[PDB]
Amino acid sequence: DSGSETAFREIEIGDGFLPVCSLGPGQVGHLNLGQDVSSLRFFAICGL
Amino acid sequence: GFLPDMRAAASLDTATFSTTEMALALNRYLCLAVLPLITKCAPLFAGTEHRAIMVDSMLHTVYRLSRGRSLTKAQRDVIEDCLMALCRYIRPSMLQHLLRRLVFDVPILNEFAKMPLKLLTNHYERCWKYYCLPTGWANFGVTSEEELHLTRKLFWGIFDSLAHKKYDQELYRMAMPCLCAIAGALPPDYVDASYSSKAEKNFDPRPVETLNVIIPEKLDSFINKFAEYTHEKWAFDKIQNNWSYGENVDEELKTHPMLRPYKTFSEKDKEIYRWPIKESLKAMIAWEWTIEKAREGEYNPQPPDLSGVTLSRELQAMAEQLAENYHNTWGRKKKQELEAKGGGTHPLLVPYDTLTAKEKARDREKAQELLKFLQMNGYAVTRLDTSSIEKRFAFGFLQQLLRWMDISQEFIAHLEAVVSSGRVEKSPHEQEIKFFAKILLPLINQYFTNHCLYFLSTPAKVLGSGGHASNKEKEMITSLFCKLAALVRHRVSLFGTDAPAVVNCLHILARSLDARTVMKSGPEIVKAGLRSFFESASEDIEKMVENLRQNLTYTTVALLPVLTTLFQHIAQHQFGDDVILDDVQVSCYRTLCSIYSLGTTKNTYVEKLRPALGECLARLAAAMPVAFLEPQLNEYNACSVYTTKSPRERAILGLPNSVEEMCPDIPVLDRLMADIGGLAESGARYTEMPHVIEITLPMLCSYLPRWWERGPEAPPPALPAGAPPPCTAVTSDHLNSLLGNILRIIVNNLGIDEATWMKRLAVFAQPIVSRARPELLHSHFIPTIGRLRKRAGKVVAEEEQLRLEAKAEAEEGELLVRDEFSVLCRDLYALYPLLIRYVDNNRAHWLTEPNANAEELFRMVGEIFIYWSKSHNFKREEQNFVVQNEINNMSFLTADSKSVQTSLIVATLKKMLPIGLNMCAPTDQDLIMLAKTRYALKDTDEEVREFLQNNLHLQGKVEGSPSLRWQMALYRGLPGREEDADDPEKIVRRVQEVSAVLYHLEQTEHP
Repeated sequence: DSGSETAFREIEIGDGFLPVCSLGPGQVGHLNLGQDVSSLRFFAICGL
Repeated sequence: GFLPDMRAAASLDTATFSTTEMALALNRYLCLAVLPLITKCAPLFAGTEHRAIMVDSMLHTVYRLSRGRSLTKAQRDVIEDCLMALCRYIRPSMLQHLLRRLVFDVPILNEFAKMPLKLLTNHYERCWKYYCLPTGWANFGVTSEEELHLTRKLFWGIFDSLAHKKYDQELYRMAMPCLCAIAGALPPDYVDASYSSKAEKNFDPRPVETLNVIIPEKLDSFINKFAEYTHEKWAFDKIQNNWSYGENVDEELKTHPMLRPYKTFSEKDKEIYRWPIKESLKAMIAWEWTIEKAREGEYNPQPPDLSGVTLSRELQAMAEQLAENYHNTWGRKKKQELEAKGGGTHPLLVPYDTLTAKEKARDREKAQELLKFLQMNGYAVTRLDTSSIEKRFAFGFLQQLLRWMDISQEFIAHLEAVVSSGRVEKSPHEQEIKFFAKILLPLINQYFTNHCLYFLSTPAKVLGSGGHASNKEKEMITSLFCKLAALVRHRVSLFGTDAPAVVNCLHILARSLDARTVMKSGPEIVKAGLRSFFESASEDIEKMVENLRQNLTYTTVALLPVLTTLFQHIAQHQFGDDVILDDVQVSCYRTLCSIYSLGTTKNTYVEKLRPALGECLARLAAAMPVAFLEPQLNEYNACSVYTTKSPRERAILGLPNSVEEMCPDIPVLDRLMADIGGLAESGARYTEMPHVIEITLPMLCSYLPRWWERGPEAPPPALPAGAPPPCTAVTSDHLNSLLGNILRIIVNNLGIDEATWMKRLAVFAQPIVSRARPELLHSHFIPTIGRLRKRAGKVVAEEEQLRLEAKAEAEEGELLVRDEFSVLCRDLYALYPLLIRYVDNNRAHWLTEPNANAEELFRMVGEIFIYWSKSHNFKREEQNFVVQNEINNMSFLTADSKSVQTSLIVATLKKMLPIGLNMCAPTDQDLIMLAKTRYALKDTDEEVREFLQNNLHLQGKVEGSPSLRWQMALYRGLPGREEDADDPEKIVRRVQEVSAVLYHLEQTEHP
């Protein structure tokens, strides 16, 4: 709303971080952690 | 010790003991030792919910100490500061008793009543989400029904008290924030259970006089039967409570001590328990309620009397009035004993419509039981219909605004009459005028600002936290808007001091309005008034255009901004088809012809007002639902007047059966394109032709987007709907040409000093520059930016020469090149937003497939950023230009639609940075860092190229790291990438450019 690019900031490192996804009833979704850049899409846009 | 001693002081407050020497000693002791400690510990006073019990009494005694007499103003200030600091760090949960006790003194509006309103406004400003939002605010929770009722009553009490009281500058100024805070806190759609307005009245409940009037005894067979049946049902309550009836007096038996069967039941209690029933029935018949016996007939009661069944609403309302009579009689008989002391009041000594249901339950149950006893036997008693929508707070508030509005129109008509004939100072309604001006306008302004979302929401589309507003509310809001429009139509000259407030309120009320539901099945009076509003506005615009060749001040001050915001809101909410039609269509079309007829005029007035008209007609084009231009296909459009009306109805509306004839002044859309392209090719300057740039360019930039989606280029989702030819046949080539023409104009006119409208033209073209053809880069981006960089480098060279020479002439030349840098900043800030749009739109394609033109533009903007970073003159003149023209606002707008200095880095080294970053191989990063080290040693461009040539072998190895493994894999897997980039010359060029980019970027971050 304020225009900040980053969703969050100043996050403490602590123990660490892990990818996570939660889905409701009747909802399907594909998760690509990035095992292969060939299957990884939109990587070269921002991530790379 | 502390609390007992301050109890003692609050008790000695009495005027008899107020002058006692040790009473003043206690006052000084408290105000000098105890109270400051409480203020200091107030931040820690937070929470304490567990100990709120003492906190309550402690709040009460601090308030009573502030209320104490025989106290110095300094001591009063200390106690008030303690109250304020305490309430600042206290959960709103335990503050209900304080507010309830304050309700006695809040609407008195005495001298001593000012600090209560200050505390109330601070409390409600702190707790805003606690009342409006049903969601619990933190762990404090949500407002209670009693709290919402209390704040409603307090709001209305201040409203009425301050309306009746004569104007006082101090009272008005300090009390209006309190009313604004209460209005913001109270939800618009609150529906109190006891919405009926008693309109009466410390608290002295007057009973009903019924002993003087003779009580009819024609229904004594019912009166005595019910009198004994009350005691019989009491015995039934005992047996349901599982207690038998006792014969003799006994304290262990909570049941009636002489409750005996009718065989052994003495009549001494029977002939004395009937009196309450007598009182109730006598009061019932004393009120206008005639009772008729429709029927004619007639130790535990076999027939059961209950109260859990439903009953008619009006009869239950009469029973509610009788329960109110019960409660107020109880209050009178209690306050007769309580008034002997003169200090304090019973906790339940509140009006019946004010008390909550839990304490109402006893009287309500008694009344309902008596009513059921009437109902089953069949006694017909005969002598309002308020719905929940009427019970809503917004409905009553709007009704009050309409009432004070008719009063306002009356006394402003009187003001106009007296100012026209001489000058009358002492107006008979001066208090009303000052109230309506000073407090009423800020109140509605703030209330509508904080509850704009609620009124704008529809039942189908829940827009905001609030669900929706009723259609009747949505039409009274429009009626109020049009009525204040009617007032400002003539009386703008009057109350010129308050005129800014009037126009701000008009701007606010132009929003949060569903004009769609206003027109569709809306009230005829409101619709006709609003239609007459557009008609009057159009005739006024005609009056101004004829005058250019009181209305002048009215138009410029109020009509153009407010009604321009009107079209802006219409375009935002897609009201064009619903609002602009029939007579509204005719009026806005006439406004368009009048506003375009001013092209011939070239006087100072039209030149200075031309930007305002440009904004207004841009809004006309945005909100206008028919293709005024390219009118050969206007028949296909349903919203056109020709389509809506039959030929005869067109004749009666004034249509000459020729769409082109009403406005031949504006040529066709195609012609526009030809004219603007020709002017761009000839390089016509802003001074050479102001009218086209200031007027027709808004036509293009607002016409093309709105009708592009419904045009042939964007296929309609509904094929049957799109089967008729589109009314507007614009394609992507139209917009492209328009943008090119605009840019051609920008590149042609760049040395014109004080070309202020460059920035506004950039603003209007900022939406239209997107959805652009890819070839526009090589068309008109690299050449313009290259010419700009040549100019910037020339001025930087002059600055460098002028700083290497040292003299007063050098300082004067430094000032001159500072002015030159300022005009450079103006031009570059004008050019950048369209560049930002273009690079954002085309970035993904450029990253996926490399583009040499994009790389050249990257080098160009990089060199420009190098110039800006190295030149302090550029930075300071950018600061001056930003602060002078408020271009920081425009920069933020561009940023959010993609700091003060960030316009020089987002367009050079932030958005387009990856374009230049991808040229270098992932294995050249070693050379890039080494070049950065050279820059850290401050080595020139040729010299860093030399070290790249010597240390080309210092490059990384693909085998060196797995990161480099997959990075090189991706780099060679890029489709547009080739092996020709391995040339050492290309490597050193790209490494030097990227390294300089990064070095100067980090220098900008930290010198």
